Amino acid sequence: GKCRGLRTARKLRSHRRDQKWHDKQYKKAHLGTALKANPFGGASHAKGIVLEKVGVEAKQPNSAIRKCVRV
Amino acid sequence: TKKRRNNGRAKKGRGHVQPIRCTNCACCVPKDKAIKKFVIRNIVEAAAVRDISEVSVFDAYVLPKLYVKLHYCVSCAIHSKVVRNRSREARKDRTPPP
Amino acid sequence: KEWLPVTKLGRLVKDMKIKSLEEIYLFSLPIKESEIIDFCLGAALKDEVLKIMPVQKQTRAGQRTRFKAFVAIGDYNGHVGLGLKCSKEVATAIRGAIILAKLSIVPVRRGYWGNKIGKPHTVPCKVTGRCGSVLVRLIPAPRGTGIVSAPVPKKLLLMAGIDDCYTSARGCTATLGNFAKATFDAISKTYSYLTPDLWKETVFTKSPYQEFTNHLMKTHT
Amino acid sequence: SGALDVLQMKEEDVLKFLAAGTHLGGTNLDFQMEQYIYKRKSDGIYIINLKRTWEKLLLAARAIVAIENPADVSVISSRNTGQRAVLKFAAATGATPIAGRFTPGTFTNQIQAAFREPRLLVVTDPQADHQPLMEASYVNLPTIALCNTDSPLHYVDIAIPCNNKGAHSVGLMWWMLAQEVLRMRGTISREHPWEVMPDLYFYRDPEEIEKEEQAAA
Amino acid sequence: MRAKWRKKRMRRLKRKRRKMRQRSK
Amino acid sequence: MQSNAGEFVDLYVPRKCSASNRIIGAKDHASIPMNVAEVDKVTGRFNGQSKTYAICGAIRRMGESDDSILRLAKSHGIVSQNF
Amino acid sequence: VRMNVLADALKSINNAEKRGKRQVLIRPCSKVIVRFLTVMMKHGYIGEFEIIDDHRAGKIVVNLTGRLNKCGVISPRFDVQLKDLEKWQNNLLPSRQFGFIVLTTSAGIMDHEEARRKHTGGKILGFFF
Amino acid sequence: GRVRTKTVKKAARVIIEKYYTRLGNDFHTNKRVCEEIAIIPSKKLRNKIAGYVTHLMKRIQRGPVRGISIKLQEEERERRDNYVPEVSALDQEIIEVDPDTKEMLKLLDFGSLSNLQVTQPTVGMNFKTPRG
RNA sequence: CGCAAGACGGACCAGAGCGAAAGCAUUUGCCAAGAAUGUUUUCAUUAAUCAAGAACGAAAGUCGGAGGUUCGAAGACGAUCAGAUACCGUCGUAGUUCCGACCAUAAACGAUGCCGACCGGCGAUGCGGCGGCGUUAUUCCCAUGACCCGCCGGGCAGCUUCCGGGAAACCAAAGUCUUUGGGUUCCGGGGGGAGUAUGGUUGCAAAGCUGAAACUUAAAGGAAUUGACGGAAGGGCACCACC
Repeated sequence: GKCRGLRTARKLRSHRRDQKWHDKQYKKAHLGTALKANPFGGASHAKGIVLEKVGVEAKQPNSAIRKCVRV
Repeated sequence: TKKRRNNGRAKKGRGHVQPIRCTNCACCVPKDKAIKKFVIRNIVEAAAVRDISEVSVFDAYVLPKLYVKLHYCVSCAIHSKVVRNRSREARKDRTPPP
Repeated sequence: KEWLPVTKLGRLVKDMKIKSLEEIYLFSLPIKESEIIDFCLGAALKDEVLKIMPVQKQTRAGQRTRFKAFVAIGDYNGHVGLGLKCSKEVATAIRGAIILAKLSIVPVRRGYWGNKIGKPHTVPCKVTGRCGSVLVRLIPAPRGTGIVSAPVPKKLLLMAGIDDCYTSARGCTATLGNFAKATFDAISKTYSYLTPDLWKETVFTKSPYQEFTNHLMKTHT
Repeated sequence: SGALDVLQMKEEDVLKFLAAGTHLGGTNLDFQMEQYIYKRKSDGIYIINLKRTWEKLLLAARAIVAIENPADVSVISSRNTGQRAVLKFAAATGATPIAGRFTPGTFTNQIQAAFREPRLLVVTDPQADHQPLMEASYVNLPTIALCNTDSPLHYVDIAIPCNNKGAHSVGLMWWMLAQEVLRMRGTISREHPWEVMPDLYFYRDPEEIEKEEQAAA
Repeated sequence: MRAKWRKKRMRRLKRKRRKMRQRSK
Repeated sequence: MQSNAGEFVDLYVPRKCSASNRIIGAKDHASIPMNVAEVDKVTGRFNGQSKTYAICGAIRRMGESDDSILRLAKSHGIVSQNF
Repeated sequence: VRMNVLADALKSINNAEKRGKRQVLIRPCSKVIVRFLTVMMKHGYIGEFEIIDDHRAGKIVVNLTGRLNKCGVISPRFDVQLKDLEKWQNNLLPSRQFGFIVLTTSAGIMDHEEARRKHTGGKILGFFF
Repeated sequence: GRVRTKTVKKAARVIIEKYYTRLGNDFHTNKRVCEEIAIIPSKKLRNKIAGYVTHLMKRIQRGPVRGISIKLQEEERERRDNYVPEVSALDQEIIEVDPDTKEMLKLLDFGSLSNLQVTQPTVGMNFKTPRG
C-alpha cells in the first residue's frame, strides 16, 4: 500500500475495489458480459444438434485436418 | 536506452532554448544541442601568402583573418567528419582534442 | 594421490597440525586448494549436480555449445558449498564444479525455535540472501517441520544439516543459477549475523600463520 | 610509542625532516588525512604535523617487529623515487622487496612462480602502489602506507603522512622506518646513531651519476 | 504503419462514422 | 550459544571487528587481525607479547581502518595521548 | 514535513549503524524517543546518550555500539491486544530468541516480553533486533 | 624479415641465465657452447639461438636486460649495496623554515633550534593554474 | 547611395540565470511580482499532500479585425526515377506577425509526483552573506567594485567510489527494502482488439476528457551479450589489389 494513515480504511478498501476491475479474471466474473456471451451460459456440459460435420485446418507448422462438428 | 547522461545537449535547468538553422542543412537544431566551431582562418591556406605579400603596396602588411562561427547539426557534423562515433566509455570525455 | 600443497595454509593441512577448518573460517583465510576440504570433510561430503545447463555463443559459422554444471556439496551437519563450472565437455564441467563447490564451502550457523532443548535443528534467525531478482528468505521452523521450500534449496538445506526450515522465495526462481546462489547467500549470512548472544567480546587467539611460522621456515624452500 | 622518552621524537630527526621536506606536503588535501596536518601554508602547501608524522611511523615500525619471520613483510615500490629505498630496507630489516613492476595476481594466483604470501605490506604511495592494496583485499594482508596529503587511505591500515613526491623525503622516511624496526628486535642500541648513513636510501639520478664522476674526477 | 498515422487513420475513420450516423438522425 | 543444559553447541564462534563491533564473515578476506608490538618501558624493545586488533573488510574499503587503529592504539596507550 | 518525530530519530540512528558512526545525533526530541532509547539501553543494543537542551525541541547524541542490526518504526500506531501481540512478534522480529517490539501501554512505554508479564496491550511504536 | 620467434628468444634468456660464464662476444665460440650445454635438434635453429645470444651478450657487456636474472646481477646488487657519499645534504646549518612551520615547531618541544634560518611570507598568493 | 516595409534580436551565449510549467535575450523608462541570503523583528501551528472545483499552458488549428518582408502545408512547374502525385530547384495558398476571443494537446521528458529526514568525498560555478595578506581603479584617504584565499546558506550542474540499490544500463538517488510501515496524491495488472464502440460532457469546428465488450493470441517486451550485416568512423594487408 501507499497511504498508511490509521483512519484510511474506506480509501484503501475502495481504491482496491476500483483497481480490482483492471484485473482481467475479476472483470470476466463480475461484469455479466462474459457470462452473457459464454455459449453454454455457465454449464460444464451442453446437449445440441449436429447440423454439419466440418473439417478444420490445423494452424501453424502442424499441417493437418482437425475433424470437428458444428453443433 | 538512455545513451547519454545529458540529453546530447547543454540544457540542465532551462525548459526551452532558441533554435539555430544549420550551415550545411537549414535544420532547426537547438543552440546548446548544436555542434559549434568558431573557425578563425587566414584568407589563403598556405601556397598564396607568398605572392599576395610580394605584390602588396605596404611593407610587411599583415592580412585580415576570417572570423565565422559554424553551427553543424548532428547529421551534418558526422557526414563532414567534424564529430565522430567514440567508444561507449570515451563518449564521456568532454575534452576538446589537440 | 599426493597433493603436495602450494599455498601457506595448505602446507599445515597436509601435516595433520591444523585439525579443524573452523580454525580456517575464524581468520577468514582464502581456501584456494581443492584438497583442504577433501582432507577434513573427506568421508562425509556428498556431491549432487543441481542442473547441466548448455550455454551457447553464436560465432562466425555455427554455435559453440559449452556446458554449465551447478554442484551443491555438504556433509549432513554444518558445511555447504555451491560451485559453478562452464566447460566444453560435460564430464569435466561436472568434475570442475565439485572442486569449485569445495573452495567456497561455508559453515552454517544453526539455532533454535522457541525452546533451546537438544541439538540445533533450524536457522538461528531470519536471513535473506539474493543475486539477480531471486530473493530467498530463510525462516526458523519448530522441530519435525522439515525444509518447507522448493526442491532445489531443500537439496542445499538437506546438505546444510538444517532439518526444519521455512522459506519465502521471490523472483525468476526458474533460473537455477540465481536461485541456488540466493539460498546459498542466505546460509552464508547465518554466521555473519550478530545476535545478542554474541555481544560477549572476541578474544583474539593466534592465527595459524602467526603460531607455526617457525615450521613455515624449515619444511620447504 | 606514547609516554616513553625512549621512543619520543628525537632532536636530531627534526633537522632531517626540515632539510628533506617531509613537512612540505602537496597542493590538494584528502579528507581522510586532515588529522595528520597542522596547518595549510600560503602558496598551497599542507604542513604535515611532524609529531603525528613521527607517532604513526612508530606504530608502523611496531607492526613490522610483531612479525616473527622478518622475511614475509612484502615491501613494494613501483615509482623510481623509492625503488632503491625498499631494496635496502629489505636488506636491513630482512623483508621481501618488489622494486618496480608489481605483477597483478602475485598474492592471488597460485600457479604463478611469483606467488609470495606475505603477512604485512609497506607501500611507498597508495596510488603508485594501487595494485598491492587490491591484492591485499583478496588474501588477508594488513598495510603500512607512506601516505601523502592527497594520497587516499583506501585499503591501508596504518597511514604514515609523508612527502613521498619529493626525492630526498622518501629515503629519509624509509631511514626512520628501517632504524626504528631494527632497534626493537635488539640489533641497534639507542646509544650510538646507526652505522648506515641516511643518504644510502636515495634513488640516484643517472644524470647525476654521469655528473658525480665528472664532479669527483 | 507508424503509430502517428495509425492515429490519423482512426481520426478519419471516426469522422466517417459521425458522417454516417447523421444519415439516420 | 548454549543448549538447555548450558553446554556450548555451535561449531565455531566467529571473530568481531574491534572498531565497528560487526562480526567478521567466514569469507570476508579484507578482514585482518593486525598484531602491534609491545615495548619494554625503558629498554625500548619488543617484549615478545603483542596488541591484536580486528578491523572488518567494509572499514578498509571505506578507508577508515587507519583512523580506527590511531584511535584504538590510543586506548591501549601505544600512541601518545597528546598526539 | 516532519509528521512522525520518532520515525526520523530511529532512521537517523539506523543509517549510522549501517554506515558505522561511533555516535549519532537526532534533531527533535519527543519523550517517546527517550522512552524508546531507554528500552534500547536497558536491553543494551545502544550505549548511554545525553540530551542537548536548546529552548526548543531537544537534541540527542546517542553513543552507538555495533550491536543494533535494525531500528524500526511501525507508522501508523496500530492498537494491539495480547492475542495479536503474538502475530506482531512472529513476522516483525527475526526469531522467538531475541529482538524486542517496544509498544506504548497505559503502564508506560515498554517491550513486548514485559507486556506478556504486566498483562497490558497498547499502540505499537516500532522494533529493534 | 629477420624477427626472432619465442622459441629463439626463450633459449636466448635461459642459456644466459644458466651458462653466462661459458658464453662470450664471438658467435662461433658460443655457437659451439650451445651443442654441449643444450640438445638442439636442428642445425639452423642453433644459429638462430646463438645469434640473438651474442646480441644479448653484447648488451650484458653494457648494463641491465629485462628478461635475464643471473648470479652476476646479484653481485651488482651486492656492489651497489656499498655506495658511500660525503657528509649529507640533510646536515646543513642554513635550513629554510617558514613562519607557519616555525609556529608548529613552537607547539612541539623543539621551539627554537641552533641551526635554522626563519624567513618572511611570500605575499601575492597566486598558486592555481587557471581554468581552460 | 538614399528610401519604405514587416519580421528577427547573431557573435557576446555558457551543461550560466530566472519562471509553476509552457516559456524568456537590442536601449531606456514605467508598473506590479518573486526567490535566495541577512535578521538577538513579528504572529505562534497558521502546516504537508490533495477527490470535486479552478488558473496558466509551445506548436499547429478555428473565428473576426489589421498586416503581409522572409519563410511556406495545400497547390503550379522543372528535375530524379520504371514510377515520385517524394527527397532536390524556382514560385506560391493557408499560415508564419500583431489585436481580441477559442482550443487544452506534445518524446508538455529528467520518459523520474510533491513535503520531510538521514546517509561519502572531490574540484568548479550562480546568488546573497561573513571574514582574510596582498594586486588594482576612483588618487587626495575611506568605503565600494575588479580579482586573490576560504567559510556558511540556497540553486543548476559536474567528477569520483564496493554508501547501497537494481534485470542491468545506470543511480548520492532510481539509496536508507523479506532486516518489508515518514506523510500523501495520481496511477499500472500478458500482447492485441483500443484509446476503439457506446453514453455523457466540452468546443464554432478540428477535436479533448471520461470509456468498455465480443473476440483474438503464446507471447509482445526491458537491459545486456555474442555473432552476422551496414550505402557508419577508422586501422591494416595482398601484383589471385592498384601504382
